[PDB]
Amino acid sequence: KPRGFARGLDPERIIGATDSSGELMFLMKWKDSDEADLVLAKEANMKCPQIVIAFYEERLTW
Amino acid sequence: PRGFARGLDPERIIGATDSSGELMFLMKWKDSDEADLVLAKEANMKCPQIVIAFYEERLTW
Amino acid sequence: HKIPYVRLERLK
Repeated sequence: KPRGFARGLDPERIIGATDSSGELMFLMKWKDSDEADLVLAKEANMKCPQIVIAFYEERLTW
Repeated sequence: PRGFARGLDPERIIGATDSSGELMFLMKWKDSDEADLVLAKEANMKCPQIVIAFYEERLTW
Repeated sequence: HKIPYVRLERLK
């Protein structure tokens, strides 16, 4: 039942995003786990800002 | 002195360009009306939350 | 079924 950061794993990379709920969520791939789950962007911004920035930098468009 | 060497606290990114060959941000600094350019990679390290706020606003489907 | 991007505009 623990989900996201409550699983106690290290974030590895963001592999999706959705704001359909009213808040921005990231699908987080965790280190040494096949099972990605959603986390609040607000939480990821604080706990792993460079992983967040990497997700944005790979999809820049002009 | 330019960019972060002005020693001002970053406040908001108000623009971006790649014309130097690397991504730069136009940084508006708090208590200064003179914005100027900083490397994105430097902003990533020094003010990641300001970088993220900029990107978050421009995320689009 | 769109892909998210960060949409920037070049200064000037």
